[PDB]
Amino acid sequence: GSHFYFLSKRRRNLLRNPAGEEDLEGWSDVEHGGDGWKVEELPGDNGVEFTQDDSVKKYFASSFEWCRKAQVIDLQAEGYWEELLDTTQPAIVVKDWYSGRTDAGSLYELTVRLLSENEDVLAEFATGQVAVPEDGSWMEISHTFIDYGPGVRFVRFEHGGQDSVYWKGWFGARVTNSSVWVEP
Ligand SMILES: CC(=O)N[C@@H]1[C@@H](O)[C@H](O[C@@H]2O[C@H](CO)[C@@H](O)[C@H](O)[C@H]2NC(C)=O)[C@@H](CO)O[C@@H]1O
Repeated sequence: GSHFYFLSKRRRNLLRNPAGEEDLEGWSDVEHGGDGWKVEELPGDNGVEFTQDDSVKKYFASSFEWCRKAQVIDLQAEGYWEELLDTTQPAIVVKDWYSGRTDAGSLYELTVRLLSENEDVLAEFATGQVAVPEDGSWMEISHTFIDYGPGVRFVRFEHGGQDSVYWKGWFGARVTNSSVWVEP
């Protein structure tokens, strides 16, 4: 069938700037609720250690009203041709890491869609409003989209956070180490 090969050589995070090294570049539809997003260094203020990819240095901190950002991944531009997406329908894997501070609560949300050439929603993974753990530990969201049918051409990845105390500043969910990949 193989194939496996074409997908193994293309296999890479397809999100640009998953951690904040490039500030907010690569992110579109940025919604700066309250004092907006801010990139901060890894251990944050009343934040726990990220023990997991030592190579991740930073995270995006949300504020006192929803902060949302998104990325649309053009699968053809990343090397996946039409027939391969319509026919094989390879696994599209989507992860995010989020956390909260210890002196204040926060909420987190993620939605990811598989879209067609013309923005038709073929598939969707949604968490709804999530309570971020109060103790400050890091949480992994993971989803694998398979058997999604033909037509998938983009992945739209979107996440957000805000605080739960309505505080001037950056007390909302923190997000980092985001990824989407096509897996063999
Ligand atoms: C959005 C805004 O203007 N929020 C205010 C809060 O920030 C205030 O609460 C206070 O916020 C800070 C962090 O921003 C703390 O360091 C501080 O302890 C805190 N104070 C209190 C009494 O809770 C707020 C309170 O008066 O007023 C706005 O809600």
